[PDB]
Amino acid sequence: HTECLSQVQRILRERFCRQSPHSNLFGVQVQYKHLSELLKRTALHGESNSVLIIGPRGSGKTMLINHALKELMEIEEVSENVLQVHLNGLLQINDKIALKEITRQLNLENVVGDKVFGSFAENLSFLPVIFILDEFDLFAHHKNQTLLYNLFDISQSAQTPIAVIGLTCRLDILELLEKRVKSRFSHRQIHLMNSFGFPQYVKIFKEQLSLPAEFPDKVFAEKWNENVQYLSEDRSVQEVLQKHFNISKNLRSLHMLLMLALNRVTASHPFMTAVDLMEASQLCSMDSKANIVHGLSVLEICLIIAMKHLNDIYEEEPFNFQMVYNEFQKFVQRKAHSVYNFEKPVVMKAFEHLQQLELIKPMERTSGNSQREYQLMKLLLDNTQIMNALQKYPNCPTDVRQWATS
Amino acid sequence: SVLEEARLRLHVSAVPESLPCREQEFQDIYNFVESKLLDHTGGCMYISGVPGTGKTATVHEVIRCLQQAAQANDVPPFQYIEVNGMKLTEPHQVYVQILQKLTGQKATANHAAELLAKQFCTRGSPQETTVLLVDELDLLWTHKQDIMYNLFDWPTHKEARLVVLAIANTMDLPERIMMNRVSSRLGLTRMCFQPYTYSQLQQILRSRLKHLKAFEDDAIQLVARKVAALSGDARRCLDICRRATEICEFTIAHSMEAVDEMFSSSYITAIKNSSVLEQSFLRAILAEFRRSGLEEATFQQIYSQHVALCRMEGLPYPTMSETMAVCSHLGSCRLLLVEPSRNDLLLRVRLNVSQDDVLYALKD
Ligand SMILES: Nc1ncnc2c1ncn2[C@@H]1O[C@H](COP(=O)(O)OP(=O)(O)OP(O)(O)=S)[C@@H](O)[C@H]1O
Ligand SMILES: Nc1ncnc2c1ncn2[C@@H]1O[C@H](COP(=O)(O)OP(=O)(O)OP(O)(O)=S)[C@@H](O)[C@H]1O
Ligand SMILES: [Mg+2]
Ligand SMILES: [Mg+2]
Repeated sequence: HTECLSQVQRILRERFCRQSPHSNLFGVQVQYKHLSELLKRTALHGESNSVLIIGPRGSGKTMLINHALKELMEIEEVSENVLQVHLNGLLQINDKIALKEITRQLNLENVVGDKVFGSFAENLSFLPVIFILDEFDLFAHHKNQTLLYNLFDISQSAQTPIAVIGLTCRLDILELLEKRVKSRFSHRQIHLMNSFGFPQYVKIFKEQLSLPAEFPDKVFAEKWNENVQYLSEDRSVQEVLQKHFNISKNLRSLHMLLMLALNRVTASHPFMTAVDLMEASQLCSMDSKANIVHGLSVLEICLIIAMKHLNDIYEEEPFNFQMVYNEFQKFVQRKAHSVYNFEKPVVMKAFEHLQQLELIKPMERTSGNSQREYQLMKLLLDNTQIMNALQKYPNCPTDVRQWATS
Repeated sequence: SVLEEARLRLHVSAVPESLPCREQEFQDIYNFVESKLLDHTGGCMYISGVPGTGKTATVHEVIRCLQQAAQANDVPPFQYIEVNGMKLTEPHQVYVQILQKLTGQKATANHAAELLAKQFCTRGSPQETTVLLVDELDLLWTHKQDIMYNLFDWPTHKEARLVVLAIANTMDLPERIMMNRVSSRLGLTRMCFQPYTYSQLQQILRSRLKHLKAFEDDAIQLVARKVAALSGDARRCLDICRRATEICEFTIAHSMEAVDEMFSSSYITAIKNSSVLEQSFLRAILAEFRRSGLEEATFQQIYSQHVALCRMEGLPYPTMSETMAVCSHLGSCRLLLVEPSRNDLLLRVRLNVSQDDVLYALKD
């Protein structure tokens, strides 16, 4: 009953949100085998190597390293001799901070010293330790790439064994390095691509939403497996998966969609439904611009229609407030006695509000020399978007609609 | 195992004792430094060469030979100091490094420079001849050029007893980077190390694998020839040999796989493994470029071309947000060029790879 739902909710939330390690690996057998073999070579012997892993963000770059480390550290007492250092390009943005983090992680601050002294020969002269470098591309943007060059030098030296691992999303990481470090860099690269077909993606989805064998209740787990297997071949679920697979093959988006689907699981509906997946996909695939347009007012709609008319008459040219005001006046003057008797300040405030929502952006920004009036403004919307949004507008009057059609 | 022995011999850090492939340059340096050590007079030499020519190894071997000669009481005793330019956090800190290497005193950059100046300009106690090695000279540059001027002017003093060897990669440095008076100071003492010929590379490889029959001559000849035709560098040659050994653990095929895996670009296969929508986006970009002829295009026209292509292909109508997300993903892996942080519909797009490569990848 309720306890089983709470437990399965906790387990799946841990699986998706925190991305807890799992024994299941997809299409990465050769890459993981190579990486584990080289890690074992670097650990059981004094040899040093340098490897870079390239892949799109959200493709489980960290998972391969974590699984390999969990597999190989606990082999023998080598982990006692093995030391690991983790560096992220976001937290450590300066070489001083990187050096401080390296010293603190090694518990050598007592040996090296506590003060802010810039000397690093305490470690350099003394220098198996493994290095993990998250966002390796950021380190290449430092002033002189001193840390990377020193790491490559000590890797190429015959003093101590050092393993260097870097993570990069850019495919041009080879040209972001200087000639010296590129020459001293051992050209070991591993590429993480989603090289699998749609049926394999369906298998991945079926396995991911499958309860583990360690769940207490076994008959409920078997019924859940039957439900997910039955939901696997449903053509609506397949259509949603096909759409999301056409959009992107990254597993992070699939995890997000599965998490959002599981949110609508209550006591009255212990097992999911294809309509739940349809609702989740619909919620995940809405455009923000149309939503913003829907929440506007009548005056803003009229101003936007005038803006579209300006863009149509003057092909791809900027504009200001005065022309828009003049042609809005033209529109309200052609009509005999429509209730739109508004003064200048309210229209000016409406234009300011529209500019605040960042639907209109200035060109070659300057202030003081040019007022808000007589300022070159441009629209950031498409005509078809305006037509579609106006079609779904709840209470659009006939007059403004016909003006828009004109 | 034989493969394990070959891997051990072929490692980069396994420096050989002495290879006559550079024996002529060794002999020239051996005459120069010996002359500077016998006369109790300083000197300076500038050596320029592409990386992988063994400049650092040759200098260290010459220093080893000089130290051995001193140990055999044939040369007056000397003090050796080595500094690396790129291993220093600040340029002015090199003054502290040399001082701490010679006396162990800690002082500020300016005070260390002043103390070194006092030691090298005043007639002090008779000290051993100082052998100073500076690595990566070009990285010591300063807008005032005071450090370089001092480094290449101090041995000119008779009392200095300082011999300085400057290792760099650019031979133009003393002309377009160094001013006239110091350019004439390093003038006519420029050693250029030419890259190894394929015969030299084969000789080096044979010396690495003496008394070991692990590789066929054909693989060795082809690897040396590729190295000659590409860079003439021993480091990548050793990497290729190690990778060939690794693949053989799993002939000329191993060397070919190593060379075309560690040198060739992965853009083609990355495009091949791209999604269908990304392929349609690339085709729309190519069609728009052919229609216009320009190498820059706004996001709106590309979106219109993509919509037209999707309508032709029967694909469902794509939203603007979906196309923007695909473009952002493509720009993340440096296949395109875009600044989508603030501009959305007015984004300039430039191809990061040649058009013919895209055509050859997309035809299949
Ligand atoms: N081969 C794989 N085997 C198992 N899970 C995978 C695999 N590839 C991707 N994933 C999953 O994809 C999800 C998203 O990957 P992330 O771990 O967020 O990306 P990452 O490895 O952290 O890389 P970055 O650049 O640091 S965000 C995780 O839940 C992984 O478990
Ligand atoms: N005489 C030699 N014969 C054959 N191989 C050599 C010889 N001297 C050096 N090597 C190899 O070539 C490599 C390059 O030597 P280095 O002196 O470090 O390069 P370099 O010429 O100083 O250029 P950089 O950019 O400073 S590393 C060495 O690590 C050895 O493996
Ligand atoms: Mg990560
Ligand atoms: Mg060198």
